[PDB]
Amino acid sequence: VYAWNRKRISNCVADYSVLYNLAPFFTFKCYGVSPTKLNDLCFTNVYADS
Amino acid sequence: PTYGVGHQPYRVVVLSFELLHAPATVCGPKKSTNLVKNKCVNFNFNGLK
Amino acid sequence: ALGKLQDVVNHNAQALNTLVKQLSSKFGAISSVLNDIFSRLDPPEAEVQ
Repeated sequence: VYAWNRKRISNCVADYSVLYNLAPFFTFKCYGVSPTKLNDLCFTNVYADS
Repeated sequence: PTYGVGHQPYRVVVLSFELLHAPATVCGPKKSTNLVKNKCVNFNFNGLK
Repeated sequence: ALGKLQDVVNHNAQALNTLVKQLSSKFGAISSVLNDIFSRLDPPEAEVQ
């Protein structure tokens, strides 16, 4: 955590179903957007942290 | 694993976004179609519904 | 010489044009466009905004 990792996602098509419906992801809570509105929208400047 | 839950390691991933305020690149599973000229329609335009 | 009539006309133009400018105020919402609010939120919070 002190030396965490960041990733830049660019030039892809977003499909959250494969990840929403996977077993280990028992927690999916979002802030600025509804959890089920992801597939209805386009994105730019997408980054992730691990 | 001898520690109780609440001490087990939990993998955390957070996602950052900017909403529509730039040319969108990453998109969802929507399928495009040809536009129209001078006809009253409704559009999506990368999210501008 | 006839600034009174111009005053009436200008007062109306300003009064109505402020109205057009009012739509650019979030009022403490996510944004000033209803469509985005409906297209990014679930009914409970969307309705609240």
